[PDB]
Amino acid sequence: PSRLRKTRKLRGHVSHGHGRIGKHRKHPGGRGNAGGMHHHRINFDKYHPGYFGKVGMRHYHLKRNQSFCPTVNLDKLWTLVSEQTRVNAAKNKTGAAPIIDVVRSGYYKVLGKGKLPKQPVIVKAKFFSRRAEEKIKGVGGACVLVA
Amino acid sequence: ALRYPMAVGLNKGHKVTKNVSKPRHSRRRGRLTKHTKFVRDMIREVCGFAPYERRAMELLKVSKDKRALKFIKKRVGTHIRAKRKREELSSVLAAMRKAAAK
Amino acid sequence: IVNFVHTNLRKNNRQPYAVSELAGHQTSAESWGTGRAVARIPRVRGGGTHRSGQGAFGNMCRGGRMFAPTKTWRRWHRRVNTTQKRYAICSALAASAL
Amino acid sequence: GAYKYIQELWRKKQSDVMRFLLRVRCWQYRQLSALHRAPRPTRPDKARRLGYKAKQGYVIYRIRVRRGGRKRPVPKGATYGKPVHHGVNQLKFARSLQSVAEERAGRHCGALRVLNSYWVGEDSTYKFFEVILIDPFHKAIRRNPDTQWITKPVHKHREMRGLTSAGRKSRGLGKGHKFHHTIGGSRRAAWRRRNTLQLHRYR
Amino acid sequence: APSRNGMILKPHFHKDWQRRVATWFNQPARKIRRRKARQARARRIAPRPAAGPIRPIVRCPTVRYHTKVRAGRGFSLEELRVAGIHKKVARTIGISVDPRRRNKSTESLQANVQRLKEYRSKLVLFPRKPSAPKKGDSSAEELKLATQLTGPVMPIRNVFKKEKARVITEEEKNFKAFASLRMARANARLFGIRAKRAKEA
RNA sequence: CAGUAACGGCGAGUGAACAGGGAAGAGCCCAGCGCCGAAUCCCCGCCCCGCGGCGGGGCGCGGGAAAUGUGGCGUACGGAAG
RNA sequence: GGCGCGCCGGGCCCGGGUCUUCCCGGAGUCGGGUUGCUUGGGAAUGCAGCCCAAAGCGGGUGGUAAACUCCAUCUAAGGCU
RNA sequence: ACACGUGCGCGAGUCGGGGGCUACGAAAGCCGCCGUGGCGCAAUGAAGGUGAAGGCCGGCGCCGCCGGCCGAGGUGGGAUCC
Repeated sequence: PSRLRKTRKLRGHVSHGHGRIGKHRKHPGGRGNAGGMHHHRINFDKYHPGYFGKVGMRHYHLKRNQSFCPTVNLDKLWTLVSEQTRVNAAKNKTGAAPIIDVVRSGYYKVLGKGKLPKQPVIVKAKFFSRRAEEKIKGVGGACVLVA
Repeated sequence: ALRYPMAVGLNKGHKVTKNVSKPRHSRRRGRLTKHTKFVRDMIREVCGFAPYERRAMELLKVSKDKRALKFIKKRVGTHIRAKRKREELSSVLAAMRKAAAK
Repeated sequence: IVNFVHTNLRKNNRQPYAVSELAGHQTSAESWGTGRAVARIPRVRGGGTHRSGQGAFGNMCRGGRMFAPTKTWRRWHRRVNTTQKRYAICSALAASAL
Repeated sequence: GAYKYIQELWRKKQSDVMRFLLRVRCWQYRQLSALHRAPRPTRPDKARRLGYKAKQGYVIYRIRVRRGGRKRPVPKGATYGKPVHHGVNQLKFARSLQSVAEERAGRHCGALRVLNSYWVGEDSTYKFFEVILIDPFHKAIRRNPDTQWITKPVHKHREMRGLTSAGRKSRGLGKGHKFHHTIGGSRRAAWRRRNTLQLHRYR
Repeated sequence: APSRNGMILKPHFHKDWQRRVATWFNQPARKIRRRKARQARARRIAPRPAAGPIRPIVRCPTVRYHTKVRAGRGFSLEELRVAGIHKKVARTIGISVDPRRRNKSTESLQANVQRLKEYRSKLVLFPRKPSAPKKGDSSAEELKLATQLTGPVMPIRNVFKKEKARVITEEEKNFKAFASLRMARANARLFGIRAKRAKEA
């Protein structure tokens, strides 16, 4: 909508909302990211700290699939398997624990953030954190490794 | 004392039973066949040697196969190639110590 | 939601229009410069015709191009969310009964 | 077969046998014109590989190309640009001298169609290449179904477009990590995709 | 020039980009163009599967994707040989072949053997002359139920085995899973210099 | 994927690839190595069908190309012979 | 102008499996040095000039130069589509 | 392209935009074993990599296992309720 805009309310004025002294000239600061170490240094220092310079090692042919390891917390570990299993786990008499194949749902590591509800599990996760191990052992479960 | 299959370490990966498969016929290209050995052995007797081979030979006859190694590494191309050339120029030279004996 | 969904999906059956890229810029025009008592407009190169020394390049110049010629890579089509699309039809059928 | 013996003898170019023949023929080739018809292949063996079947309509021109790189054609070495484009002497032409040979054989013999070519000698000043030419209109080629691909209008002037085996090697195509810059058709086709805004209708 | 807290952003519009703007007013006409050709082909390949020949069960490469299964290029030559299909006859009866595909596992091999076993039983084979049913053909009452298979032929589905709940055993409770991974890291990395210092010692 | 790995007075700027999801989907032929008596090819004369894409069948101590290699089998997925 | 139903004209006298004896590859080209252009390609991604010049359990690739190992992965310097 | 404000939808999800299925209509409707993928749900480190509460009561004036229950802070000010 061109009619809702500021351009329509600037018909009848003169400078069109770009100053009478400092006129709307073409590029009075240089084009793009110019003067980043010269006359736009203070903007870059105050708002983009670290912009200039190198750090760390160059890795030439980086493929993003070699370093693929999507993580799930213990906070939402039970949401991977149906709500029926968590119901059927507690009520039944045997003491059989349900299996949460974390790789089936599309995560390769189990991090240990949430309070894990006090009933056993067997977690077939590809990787584990040290806490995520301790939480499952504490509730009374298995940290089954898989590849 | 039972382990699990782990996705990282010295013996990583998923469980796979391996098929005893014959290596494909493209793999055996450049294998020295009975007949093509004879042809290169035949043309060697007809043609002779390249001047750089003959110069490298005369560096092996004075028994300097580093100054001969450093030579062929400039002449033929790489280190892997110049080493194989030194191995084979010494092999044709061993037969000249045989063929003159009797 | 009926107004919003109607007035975005009605932009989708809309054919492009544009001024030709060469329109106004099919001349060899060149400004007379800083004398000659004329206003520095790119004047059409010499001849025995009406156009000889008129004024070619500019939105204001007769002949010429327009200001910011309309391009066919204007975003003609506005995409709406499926849930919002559904909640236009649910509301539209609902008002039909009343 | 004799061809395998000629094949491996032609790999011993530093031998006394071939250094006599590559020199005495290279003399004979200088005395001839820069482009003339050879009555046969100089190498019967090499021409077999590159597709020369010795039947009527198959032609072989021995053309020579003046040896060296390419110096920039500018008057008195003055390129009136930025110090990058000041270069003239140590510059190199993008296509090989074997490809420069084929596209003189094919340009001269416009009626014929260039198959391939092979090296037959080099001096300080010249290289010498036999260029295999084919008649698209001789009925020996026009009827043979495995050599009637050249007889179709798609293969007019292969040598001029870098479709000949020598011509292809100047382009930088092939599969894998080394040949990314000509993925698609060519270096020109790669460039276009990468510098085209796919401005979708909806976006 | 930057005004305040903005994003240090770099548009790729420093070239003559307006010449090479690819617009998509072709799109709805293209979708009809492809669809008209897809129909006209399907009516040509008259009783045959519309989507084309069978593709094998293929694992995706790279550790990201090897939990998934695709449609491949074509069947391996040992997948056809163990199945008992000739590589030149496979193509004619609607089986994709590629000679490039190795077989490293018996799992993927015997899965794609069992794939071709399911296919040939599903296959209905017309005589090359209507008035002459030859020996390697099917029966007339089984030839009249032949309909074009809309969708990809024997669609390749990604399913996990039905495992039930277990009473957790005492090695499973007492498997230090974190320290196992951290030991394995060291036993992969340091191994080379243990075998090197075992040479020196 | 990705304005990413990387390039860059590492400044301004530049900048792919694989995997994955689709459209389409199709594979192949030689030389060489060898085997069969060049088993192969182009063209001229006559008869005969026949075509406004000059092709088909004869019939000729008719000519030529070709052993400096034509044709059939066969090409890395192996192949050939018994 | 397609598309098969029946005759006839001439062509074509073909397969598959196991077994054992044999056969098996493109060179002034790869490759190396150097120069210039080039690329996202960084101790050189590609291309070209000149020079050096291969091998046959070989050769190429394996995104950091090199030596020493295993391994993996394709068959380059010919062609059609 | 980015930022922030505001309106709408859904909500730890969300979105087909690319593809596919069925005059106005090149529209619209549909897909979910088309959610590939994007962004969000996890950060930090140059990288190798690592990756987000505890105290108690006991079995051997304690210490690592054995065990048990309750357990996502505290203070101050706080619209609103009581």
